Amino acid sequence: HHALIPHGKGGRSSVSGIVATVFGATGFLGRYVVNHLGRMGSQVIVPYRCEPYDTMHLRPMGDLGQIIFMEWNGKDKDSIRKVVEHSNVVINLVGREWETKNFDFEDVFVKIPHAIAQVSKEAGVEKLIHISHLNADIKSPSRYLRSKAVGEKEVRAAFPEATIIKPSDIFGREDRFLNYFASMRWFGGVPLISLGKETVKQPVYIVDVSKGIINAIKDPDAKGKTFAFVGPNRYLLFDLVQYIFAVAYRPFLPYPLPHFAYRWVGRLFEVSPFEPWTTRDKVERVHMSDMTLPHLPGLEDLGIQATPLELKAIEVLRRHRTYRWLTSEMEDVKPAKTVN
Amino acid sequence: SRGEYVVAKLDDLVNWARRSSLWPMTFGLACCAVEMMHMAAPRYDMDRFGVVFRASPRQSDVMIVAGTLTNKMAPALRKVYDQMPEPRYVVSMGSCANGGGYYHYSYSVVRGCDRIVPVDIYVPGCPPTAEALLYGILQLQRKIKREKRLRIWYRR
Amino acid sequence: KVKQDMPPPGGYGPIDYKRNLPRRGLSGYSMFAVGIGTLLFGYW
Amino acid sequence: MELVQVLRRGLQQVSGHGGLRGYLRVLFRANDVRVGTLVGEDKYGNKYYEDNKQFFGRHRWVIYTTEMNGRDTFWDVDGSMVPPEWHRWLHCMTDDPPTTKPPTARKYIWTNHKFNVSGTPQQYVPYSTTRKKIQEWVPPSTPY
Amino acid sequence: TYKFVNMREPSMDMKSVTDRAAQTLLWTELVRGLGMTLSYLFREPATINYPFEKGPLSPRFRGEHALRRYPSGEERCIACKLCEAVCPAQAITIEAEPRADGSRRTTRYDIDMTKCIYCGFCQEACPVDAIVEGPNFEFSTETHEELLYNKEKLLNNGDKWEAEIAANIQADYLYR
Amino acid sequence: VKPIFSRDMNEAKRRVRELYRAWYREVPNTVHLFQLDISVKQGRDKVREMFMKNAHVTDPRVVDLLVIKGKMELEETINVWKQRTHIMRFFHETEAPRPTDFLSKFYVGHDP
Amino acid sequence: MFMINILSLIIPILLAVAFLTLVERKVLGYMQLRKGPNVVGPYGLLQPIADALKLFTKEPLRPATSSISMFIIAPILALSLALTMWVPLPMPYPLINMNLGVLFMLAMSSLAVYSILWSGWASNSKYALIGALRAVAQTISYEVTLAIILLSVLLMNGSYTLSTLITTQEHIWMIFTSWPLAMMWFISTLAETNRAPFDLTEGESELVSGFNVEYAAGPFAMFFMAEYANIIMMNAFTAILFLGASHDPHTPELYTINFVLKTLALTITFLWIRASYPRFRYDQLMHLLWKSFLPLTLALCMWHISLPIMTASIPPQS
Ligand SMILES: NC(=O)C1=CN([C@@H]2O[C@H](COP(=O)(O)OP(=O)(O)OC[C@H]3O[C@@H](n4cnc5c(N)ncnc54)[C@H](OP(=O)(O)O)[C@@H]3O)[C@@H](O)[C@H]2O)C=CC1
Ligand code: SF4
Ligand code: SF4
Ligand code: SF4
Repeated sequence: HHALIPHGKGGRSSVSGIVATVFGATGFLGRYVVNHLGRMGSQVIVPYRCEPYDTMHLRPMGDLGQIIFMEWNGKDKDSIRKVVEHSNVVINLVGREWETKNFDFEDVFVKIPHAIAQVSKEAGVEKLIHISHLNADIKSPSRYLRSKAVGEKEVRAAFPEATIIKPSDIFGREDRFLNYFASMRWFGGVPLISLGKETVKQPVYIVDVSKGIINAIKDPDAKGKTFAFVGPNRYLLFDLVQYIFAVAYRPFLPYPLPHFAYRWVGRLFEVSPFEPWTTRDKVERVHMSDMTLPHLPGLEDLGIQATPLELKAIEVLRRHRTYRWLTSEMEDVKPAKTVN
Repeated sequence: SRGEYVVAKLDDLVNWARRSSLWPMTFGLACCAVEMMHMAAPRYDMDRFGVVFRASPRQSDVMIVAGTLTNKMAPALRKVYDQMPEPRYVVSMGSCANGGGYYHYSYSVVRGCDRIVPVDIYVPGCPPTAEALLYGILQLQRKIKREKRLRIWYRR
Repeated sequence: KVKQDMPPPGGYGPIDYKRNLPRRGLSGYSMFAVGIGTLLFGYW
Repeated sequence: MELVQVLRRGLQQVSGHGGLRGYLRVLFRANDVRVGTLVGEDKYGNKYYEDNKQFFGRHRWVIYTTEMNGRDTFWDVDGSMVPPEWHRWLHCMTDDPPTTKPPTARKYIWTNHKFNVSGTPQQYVPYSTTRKKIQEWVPPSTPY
Repeated sequence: TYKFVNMREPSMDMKSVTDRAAQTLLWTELVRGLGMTLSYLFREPATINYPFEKGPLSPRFRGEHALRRYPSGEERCIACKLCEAVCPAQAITIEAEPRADGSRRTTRYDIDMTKCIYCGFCQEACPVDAIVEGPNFEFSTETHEELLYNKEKLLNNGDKWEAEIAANIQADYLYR
Repeated sequence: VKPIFSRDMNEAKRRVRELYRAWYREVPNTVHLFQLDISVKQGRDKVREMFMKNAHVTDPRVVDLLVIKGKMELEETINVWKQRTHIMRFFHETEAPRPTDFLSKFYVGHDP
Repeated sequence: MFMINILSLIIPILLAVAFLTLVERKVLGYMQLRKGPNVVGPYGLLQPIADALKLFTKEPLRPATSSISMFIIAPILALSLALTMWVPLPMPYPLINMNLGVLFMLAMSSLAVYSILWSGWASNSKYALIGALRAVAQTISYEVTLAIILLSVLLMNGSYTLSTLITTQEHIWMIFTSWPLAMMWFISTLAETNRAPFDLTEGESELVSGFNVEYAAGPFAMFFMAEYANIIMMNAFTAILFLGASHDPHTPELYTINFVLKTLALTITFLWIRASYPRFRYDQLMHLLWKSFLPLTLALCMWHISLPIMTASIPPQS
C-alpha cells in the first residue's frame, strides 16, 4: 500500500522510495544509518525518547521534510504505532550496554523489539531490520547477549520476514570499543583477563555496518535472512589493544588480572548513576571471543567489502594522541598480528 | 516523587542560567549583521536580556548566522560551530542564511545554513528587523526554558 | 488641491553643521599654580 | 527640593500599580514600574497604556495577559500575543487606538488571535495543495 | 569648494606653550572625554522595553506576506501570475485551474519565506491587491519547513491580519 | 596562434613532468599537515589519476594552461589555503558509486 | 576562628566580583545611552549568578595541542593569587599583618603574571602566544615605575607596613603630598590589571580573546574572577595609599565604610576609563612608561628622598 516509485539521481533532493522509522537513531549506529538514508533522499522518521537537543545533530542529515522527529516511549505501544504507521521499512537499533533502573536488559533487548515487531506487523510495514550481537546466545555468560538471543527469537516470531543483522564490535569515531580500550590509559596499566591472549575479536567498521543495513533494505532477497557482520581480520585481544595504544601513541602496560577481580571492578563502576564507564557485562562481552558463523551470510553477500581496521583506526584514535603524535601519519604503525 | 521534584527544580535552575546568560559569538557574514548591531545598539540593547557578544567561539554559547553563507565560508562556519562548547544553539537570521534567499540559485551560495550546521530558530526577513531578531532570541530562550535534560536523565 | 510633503512656506530653520567644540578650562599657568600650592600645603 | 518630589513620584508609582504586591508583580513581569493611562484592554486580556510625556518609543506599552489561548503567559510573553487591531497602535503605525477607531468588521476575519505556534502541536506543516497530475491504469480485477 | 582639515599651525607664544604642556602633563583632553561619558551616564537611556514596548513602524512596512479577500469573502487572487513573474527571487509558485464556479482561482499559491527578499514587489505588481506584505514581523519558526508557506497558510494570515492590513492600505493607497 | 608558455608539445610535456614532480614530493607533506587519513601512496595515486584524466590533450596551449591551473592548486595545497575538505574533495568519498553498465542505468533511472 | 576570617575575606570578595560585573555592564550601558542588564532579577541583580551557573554548567574543552598541566594550573594560580593579595590589606585591621606587606603585594602581583603567560603558552594557539608576549611586554613596561612610585610614596610612611599608612594619612590625604605620583600610580595600576586603555593581553578587537581564547566554562570564569578581584584589590590599595580614611579604634565600621566607598569610586573610575578612551598599542604603552613615566618617577623619587631630610620630616620607623 505505502509504495513509492524512486525518482531522481540519488541525491539529497531525490526520492529514494524508502520511508523508514529508525528506532534508536540518536546513537552511534543510528547517526550513520540516518545519514546514509538521507543522502539517498529517503524519508526518515526518528522516534526520540531523549531531549530534542540530543537529536539536533541528525537535523542536517536530510533535506527539508525528510527527517521527522516524533517522541516515542518503548513501554507504550501506541507511540510505536504512531511512528511506524506510514513507514515501508522499520529498523530497530534500541540497545543499552548498561542496565538502568527503569529499563533492564530484558526490556531493551526483548520487550522493546518484540513490541516494535508486533506493531509493525499490525501496521503493514513491508520490511523490518533488527540488530543482535554476533556473539548472542541463550547460554552466553553475558546477560546482554542472552537477552539479545531471546529478542531475536521473539522478533522472528512476531515478524517472520524480518532481516536480523548480527554485527561484531563496531569500531568508529563514536565507538565505545576502541575508545573503551584507549580510555584505559587514564587508569594506568591496561587490565586484561588472561592478558588477552585467549580472546579473539573480529571488529567491524561502522560505515560498513550502516551500508550493509541500507543494502539489505534495498536487496529483495534479504527478507527472512540473518546476516553476520564481521571485519576482514580476526585479532587476539592483546594484539588489538596493543595496536590501539600504538596508533594512539600511548604507552602500553598490559597487566594480567584475574576474572573475579575484573568482575568486582566492573561492579564498582556500575555504581555510577550516570552512564557507567564499564560493567561486569562489558567485561564478560569483551573477554568473550567473537563467534565464527560461516552459515550466515555476511557483508560480501550485500555487496560491501569490509574495511580493515588498519585503514580506519587513525580516525577513531587520533584524538587520544597527545600533541607530539597528533600529526603522525597512519602508516607509521605497522598492522597488528592477525589470528586468521 | 521527591527525586522527580528535585530533578525538575535543578533543571529549572540550569535552564534559567543558560537562557538568562546567552552569549552570541561575534559572527556576521552579510547585511543581516548590521541589523544585529542595531539590536546591540541602545534602542533594543540585548545586554539587558543577558545577551553579550563574545568573540572567542569557546567563550560563546550561540551562533547567529547573519548573512549569506558562501561555499567558501561554509567550512569556517562549521569549524567555528564545532569549536564552540556545548550546550550550543544556532540561530539563522535572514533569508540568505535560512534558505539562500536572493542568491539561492548561485553557484557560490549554500542554499541554507541548515545544510552545514543544525539550526534551532529561523528568523525570517531580508534583512530581519532588529526587533525580529530580538524576538527570535527570546524564542530561543523559551525553547531553553522548555528543555528537560535532567528529567529525561531521571526517567531513563 | 495638491497635497504633497513640501517644505513649510518660508523654509525650515537654519541647521547647524559646523564644529562647536567649546573652549574650557583654566590657563596652564593657573593649573600648575594650583598643583604646586596643593603640593606645598601637603608637604607642610 | 526636586529629589523629594522624585521620591514621592516613586511612592506614587507604588500606589498606582495597586500596592506593593502589584508594584512587584509589574516589576518582575515587565521590568517597568511606570504608571500610564489605560487606553484599553483586548478580549485576550492584554492591557495597553499610554504616557505621552515619555519619549517616543516608550509612550505606548502593553502589559501582556497572564492567560491567552490556553497558555500560561505570566512569565512567558511574546510579541505575537498582541492582536492585529492593537498592533498598529502599539507599533505607532496609527495614532488612533482601536477603541476610538474600530477596525472594519468582516466575516472572514478571525475572532480569536493566535500567537506564534512554532514548537507546538498547532505548528504549520507545509504540504502540496494540488492534486495528482498523472493517473495510472487500474488493472482489471477479472483473471482474464 | 574644498576645505582643509588639519593644516593648522600651533602658536609658539609662552602662554600657548604652557597650555599645551599642561594638557600633556595634566591630561586635560582625556578629562574632557571623561566628562562627556559622565554626561551620557546622566542622560536618559534610549532602550525600549521590548516586548512590552515596540518600535515605530509605518503603514508602508513590508512584513509577512498575506492573501487578502474581497468583502464578500471571495479571494482577490485571479491567478494573474504576474506577481510570480516580478518576484526577484522566484519565491512564489502559482498553479491555477478553472474552479467549479468557473472563476480563475489559484489551486496552488506558495511563497518560500526562505527565498523571499521582502522586496515589496507583487504588492505593487499584483493588480487586484490580493497579495500584501502585512505588518507582522515576529513570525520566527523553529524549523525551516514552517517558513515554506502554503496557500492555506497565506489565506489564514490574511484573515488574521486583515483588520490591520486594510487600515494600512487605506493609509498608503493614495500614495501608491 | 601565440604560445602561452611553450611553442611545442615537448616543452609542455617537460613543464608537466616538473609539475608532477612537485606534486609527488608535496604529497607526504600534505598528509602530515592536513592530518589526512589517506596513505601517501593513495594521495600519489590520486595525483596520477588527476594527471591521467587530461592525458588526451594534444594542443600545447591547453597543456600549458592546465599546468598553470595545477601550479595554482599546488600553491593552495602547499599553503593551507585549501582546507581538509578541499583536499579530500578529490576523493569523492560521500558520493555513492554510479553504475556504468547499460542495464544498471536502465534500472536506476531515465538518465541516458 | 582564623579559618572563619579567611572565609569571610574570600567569599564576600567573590560575590563583590560577581556584582562588579553587573555594575560594569550597567555603567557602560548608561554611559552608552543604554540600560545595563535589567531583565534577569530586579534591576539585573541576579545576572551575575546566572552567568556563573551558565559558565560552570558549560562543557570545558581541553585543546588537543594544549599542555594540560599548565593549562589547568594557570587559572588556579590566577584565582589563588588574586584572593591572596587581599589578605594583607588593612580594612582597617589586616587579616595578616606583615612588616613588609607592600613588597609582598608587589611580589604576588609579579607572580600572577605567569598565569597569563602559562595559559597562553599551554594553549598552543598563535593568538594565545601573542597575548602572552603582550603580557610580558606590559610587565616590562610597568613593573619598574610601579616599584619606584610605591617606594617614593612610602618614604613618607617610613615603612612597608600597610597598616601604618592609616597613621601617616591621619591628618591629610597623601594625594595632596604626591598627586603626580598618584596619577602615574593610577595609570600603572590600570596597566597591571590589564584594563583599558591597556587591555592588550585580551585585546578582543585585535586578538580574538588573547590568552584566554582557548579557555571555556569554569577556567574562563576563574580568569574573569581573578581579573575583577585584582581590579578591586588594586583600587583598594590606591585608596589606602593615597586616599586615607579616618579610623576610630573603638568603631572600625566607620573606617571600613569610608574605605569601601573610596574603593568603589576608584573601580567606577576604572569602568569609566574603559568606556571613554580607546586602546593603546603595546609599543606605545612601553614607550609611555619608559620614556615618560620612568624619568619623572626617578626625579620625583630623588625629590621624595631629599624632602624629608631638608624639611626634617623623616617618618618614624616604628
Ligand atoms: N557494536 C555495536 O554497536 C553493536 C550493535 N548492536 C545493536 O545495535 C544498536 C547499536 O547502537 P549503539 O551504536 O550501541 O548506540 P546506542 O547505545 O546509543 O544505541 C541505543 C539507541 O537507542 C536508544 N535507546 C537506548 N535505550 C533505550 C530504551 N530503553 N528505550 C528507548 N530507546 C532507547 C538511544 O537513544 P537514547 O540515548 O535517547 O536512549 C539510542 O538512539 C544497539 O541496539 C545494539 O544493541 C549489536 C551488536 C553490536
Ligand atoms: S538576507 Fe537580505 S539583508 Fe540579509 S545578508 Fe542577505 S541580502 Fe543582506
Ligand atoms: S495579485 Fe496575487 S493573488 Fe492576484 S493574481 Fe497576482 S499573485 Fe495571484
Ligand atoms: S515581497 Fe516576497 S513574495 Fe513579493 S516579490 Fe518580494 S520576495 Fe517575492
